This record gives sequence, structure tokens and C-alpha cells, in this order.
Amino acid sequence: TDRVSVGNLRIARVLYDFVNNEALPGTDIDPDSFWAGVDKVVADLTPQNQALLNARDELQAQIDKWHRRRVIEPIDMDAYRQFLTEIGYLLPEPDDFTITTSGVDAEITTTAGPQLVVPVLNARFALNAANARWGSLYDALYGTDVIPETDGAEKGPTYNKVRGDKVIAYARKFLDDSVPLSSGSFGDATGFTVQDGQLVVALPDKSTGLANPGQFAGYTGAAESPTSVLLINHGLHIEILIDPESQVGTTDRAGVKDVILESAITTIMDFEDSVAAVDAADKVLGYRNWLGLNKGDLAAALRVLNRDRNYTAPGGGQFTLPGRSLMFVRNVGHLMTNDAIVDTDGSEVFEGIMDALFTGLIAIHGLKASDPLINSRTGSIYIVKPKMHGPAEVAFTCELFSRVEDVLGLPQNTMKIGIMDEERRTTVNLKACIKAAADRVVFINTGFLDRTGDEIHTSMEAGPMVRKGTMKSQPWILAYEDHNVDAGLAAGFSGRAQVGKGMWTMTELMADMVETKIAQPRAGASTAWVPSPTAATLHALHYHQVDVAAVQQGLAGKRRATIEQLLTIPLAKELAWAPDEIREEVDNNCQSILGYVVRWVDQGVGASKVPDIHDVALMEDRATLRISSQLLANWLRHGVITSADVRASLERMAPLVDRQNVAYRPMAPNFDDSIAFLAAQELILSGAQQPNGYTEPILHRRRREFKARAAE
Ligand SMILES: O=C(O)/C(O)=C/C(=O)c1ccc2c(c1)OCCO2
Ligand SMILES: [Mg+2]
Repeated sequence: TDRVSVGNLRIARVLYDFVNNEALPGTDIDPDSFWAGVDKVVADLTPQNQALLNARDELQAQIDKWHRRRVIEPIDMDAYRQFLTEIGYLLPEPDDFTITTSGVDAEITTTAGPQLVVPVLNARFALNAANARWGSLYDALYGTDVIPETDGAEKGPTYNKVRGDKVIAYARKFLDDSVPLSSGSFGDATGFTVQDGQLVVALPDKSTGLANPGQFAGYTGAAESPTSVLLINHGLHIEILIDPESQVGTTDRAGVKDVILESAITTIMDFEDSVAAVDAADKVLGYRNWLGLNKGDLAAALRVLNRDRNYTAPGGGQFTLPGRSLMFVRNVGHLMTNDAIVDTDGSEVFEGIMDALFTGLIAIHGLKASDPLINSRTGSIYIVKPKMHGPAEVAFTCELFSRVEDVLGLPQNTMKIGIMDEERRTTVNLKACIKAAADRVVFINTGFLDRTGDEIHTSMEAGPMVRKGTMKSQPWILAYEDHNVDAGLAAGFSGRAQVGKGMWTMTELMADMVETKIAQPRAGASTAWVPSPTAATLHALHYHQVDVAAVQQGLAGKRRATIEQLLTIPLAKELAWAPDEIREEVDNNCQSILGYVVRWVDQGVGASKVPDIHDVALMEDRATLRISSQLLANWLRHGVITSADVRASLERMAPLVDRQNVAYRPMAPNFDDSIAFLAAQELILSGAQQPNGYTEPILHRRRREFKARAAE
């Protein structure tokens, strides 16, 4: 066996070597002390970790039984709520309080702006995401449907000037809206100069300054002929690039070459739902990438991390702005184990415990010079903790982090928690969950996809649920979204911690994103999730339009969701659907499941663009898979569809997925010989039996089975 013995643990050699040779050097942590710490923390905290998981199963069995023993379809909310209280699912609300988290960076306490999530196992994507702090607005507008590809404005093989002119006009209007001139429009500017520390914009018949001269932040080049002008609005930077001899600048009335937006203020380097990592080799790939990000030397072929950006202040001094997104890391949650470490009985170790130890250790490098800059200037390590159920699971995460800090010799509370509000028992106890982490929390975020999965599984026995698309507008979810903001603001998050909302998954419908996703900062969210650097630049537009700090101030003290609203189960109404609509929903979910799972199981890819039944491209990860598999399981459970409908849909959609895919193993024609097809089937047929509907147990087993079959 290729394992290293440390106490009761048997550590995969690839992981042991990676930690000793790559992670530990430079931290001043004694290797033997670290490994003894791993063993001690795992032994001490595994029992409570297991108890928490058993409590989930006990609560869910009681809720199942509660539904089974009643008849009346209109659920009596008074009794339901008394029941949830009796069994300890719904806990007393704590007294009001203010969070005390300290040592947090400005990107989190103060700046409102986009938050990018990226799979850590893809070093190229991760580098691009870290560099997405700054992004070209011209590129985002030209390359996406935000500028419609109408007649004459189509994207071609070469530059379309009619399209570029539309891009230019769009950005001039954004400038007018965001940094207004004293008089006139940026669209009429002929030049920019800096005079007596002020920005002067030349117009045809006159010159003008900014209506708010304080929005001038700096420039580059000579004041009388700058190469760029730097502005600020709602704490976010805008940079106008001036180059009349550039391809675009030549066509521009002021020689403007591009408008650069400060875009992804923070990035979540993801070990959880957007990656597939089922053994020590997979975990080491991700840990090594996370290490290179924190040491600053990650290079994918050479694509490297950006340096900071140098500016001249309006008066004339020199200053710098960060060139990189401030990085969080998303650890896995409390459920899964991984055989990267096993004990003497051969039992796998809890993966959340391991991630805290190893991503925590690695993150120390991001607090020190990067053989120049840091991740956190204020000395914090930022860990998103997903899939927690209630305040006791938050407290466990706090204790885990406390024990890791002791092993790493870090100050207590160095390891901060971004709390995902993406499970129903956390939603209805959210205030207590924040209080459990009052000195560590740096955000709450409505992970609405996982939250929809948990909604379905929790009430699985109540009846058939509405269609998957209907879920986004159901009463429970709108109350959940408002209740999250209310709790955060009441705990003092404004100016202290992020209030975050969920991911835009329609990666090619950028005009729709720009039109619709403005709802999130309008709701007082200081950040929200985007899937790409391009989407981060476009979503930044919303934070120039919306004054999030003012919105949050106006929401102060409001209580816009009741517990009854939060508990409103999304049961479908009598005779809700025609047979053709039931068919479409089954086909849509099966296509979503199969297109995600085949690349998960065959290629270890945890996030994939999968076209839906309407050929809209959806960026899918485990949470959307949790929704689809749970919904089909719920429809099968209640007689909406038959097992033949499921099988026929899977078999119907599989050749289309095979078509859409290319080191690729086709699933058709011999479906039951395809590990990936069988995984997709098992996720549906066993969905009702998975703990809280989680997909990892089946995905992990099937991916390991595929890896094993591939090695013979
Ligand atoms: O709603 C939640 O439960 C939640 O956690 C969502 C995600 O994890 C998510 C979704 C899509 C992605 C992604 C992450 O990362 C890469 C881009 O595509
Ligand atoms: Mg989630």
C-alpha cells in the first residue's frame, strides 16, 4: 500500500509528498507537528461530524413520517411549524446582535461588486479568474449578445466596424450614466487632459469637467496627453484607454481604445460543486493549483498572474491598485469522505476536515510575499463553507477552524467563513447561524440552486413539486432571498461583510443578464455570482447603476419575509400540466443530468456547458444536478411519471448528448454498458434515498469505477 502512517491515519503518498515538498516549505510549520495535528484533529472532530450527519437523517425521517401520516393537501402551517419546533428543526431566534469579525479586507467589508466562481482544478480558468479583477468592456460587449447581432452588426471573422461603433456608443452612454460631465456627453468628447489636478474633457464647442470632480481617480502618461484616465464610481474603478493609433482608437472621436472595468472584485477558487475530485491524485491537482495561486507562481501553458496596476494620482503622485481578484477558497461541506486518507480500519476520512487543514495551510503563502503581493493584506484566510444545515453545523465549522489554526500556529479567527445559505434548515435558522459565526463570518450568500435541491428533498413525501423552471419564482424562494438580506443587514453586515446572491448560469444570454441580474444589487446584495470573467465585467455595470450602500441603508430594520412564507412548500396544484408539458420537463431534466454526468464520470469535469431542451446553454455543476435528479425522483415518487418515462427520456436524450460531444466515450447504443449512463439513471432512481438529495455519493463511486475500469 502506497500510504504513509501517521498515528491512526494512512495518508496517500501523493498527498503526503505534496504537503511536505510543496505546501509546508515557507510556512515555518514543523512537518512532524503538522502531521500529528492532522491526526489529532481528525480523531477529535470526526465523532461530532458523524453525529451532525446522523441528526440530518433523523430529522428528515421524522418529516417524511409527518407527511405520510396526513391526508389534507392544504398543509396546516400552524401544526407544521409547531412540529418543526418540537423536533428541533426550527430553533428559537436569538436576540439581535452585531457581528464582530475583524481583519477583513476592503474588497469584502466595503466594495460592492461581482464575485466570480471558478473550478480550482483547471489552472488556466483559475488564472483567468484571478486576473478578472480588470476586464475589457469593449471585449465583453463586442463578443456577446449585449450588442444584438442585428443586420449589419454581426460578428464575423474580422472586425465589424458597424458592431464596434455600437459597442463604443454603448460605453459612452455608460460613462454618461456613471461619471456624468458638468455639461454635454462623453459621446462628443474629442480629448482628455489633466489640469490643476482636475480632469478636463474637450468638447466640440467648449471644455468641461466632471459634475463630481471627486470621481477623477488618476491617469497614466503625460497630464497634457494621457494614455489613460482613471475614474471611480460606487467604489469601483473605470479606466478609459486612450490610443489614437490603435485599431479601435483610430475610429474614435477621442482616440479612445477601450474602457476597462474593475470587474471580479473577489473570486471563489472552488474545491466543491464545480470540480470532480474523488481521490488523492485529484485533490492534489487542486491543492497544487491553490498553492500556486497563493504563492503567485501558478503558470499554465505562459499564462501567469497579473501585477498590480500603476497610476498617477490627480495631483500628481504615484499609487497602485490591486491587479488580482481577492481570493476565497470553497472547501467541501460536512458530508463527504475521501480515501486520500483512511484510518487503520480502512474508513475514509472526512473531506471537509481535510480541506480545512490543507487549504488553510496552503493559504498561509497568500499572506506573505510572492517571490511582492498578498492575497489578504489584513491577515485573513477566506473559506466558503457550503451545504451547512443549521447553527450547530456552523458551530462545528468554527471549532474545526479553531483547531486548524492551532495546528498551523495561526492567530485564532484568522480563518474566516463565507456562509452559504443554501439548505432549508439554515434558511429558517439563519440568524442563529450567523450568530454561531459572529466573529468569523465574512459573507452570507443565497446558493439558490442547492437550496432548491434541499427544498425538494425535504418535502419529498408531501406531494409532486412544481416544474424546475417554476422554482425560481415560487413564494418560498423569494422569501428566502429577502430573508437572507434582512438577516445580514440586521446583524450589521453593511460595511462589515458581504451580502451575496446566486449564480447566473445562462452563459451566452448576456443581454438577458444585463437586463435582469440588476435585481440583485437592487435587493441590497453587495455581491453576486458570475460564471466567467466576461460576465463579471458585464455584471459590474449593475453596481455603477445601483448604489448598493444606499439600498442597504433604506432596507435597515425591515422584515419582509415571515417564517410561514419561508416554509411554503412548492407543491404543484391539481392538474397543473398537459402531457406534453410533463414530457418536456422530463426530457429537459434528463438532458441536463446526462450532459453533466457524462463529463463528470468520463473526464473528471465538474462544470460543463449543457444545452437545455430549448438549446439554451446552461453552465451546470452539482447543484443544478441536485435539482433535476431530485425533481424527477419526486415526480416518480408521486406518480406524475413512470419508470418507463424516465428510461425512455434518458435513452432519447443520450444520443443527443453524444452528438454534443472529445476524448469522449459515447453512451449510446449500449447504455447499460456506460458507467456514465448508469450513473445518470442511479441519480434519479435512487434520488429519494440520497442524504438530503446529495449527488456526490453516486458521482464519486461511479467516477472511481470509471477510473478503475480505465486502468485495465
Ligand atoms: O446555487 C448554489 O448552490 C451554488 O453553490 C452554485 C454553484 O456552486 C455554481 C453554479 C454554477 C457554476 C459554478 C458554481 O462555478 C463555475 C461556474 O458555474
Ligand atoms: Mg451550492
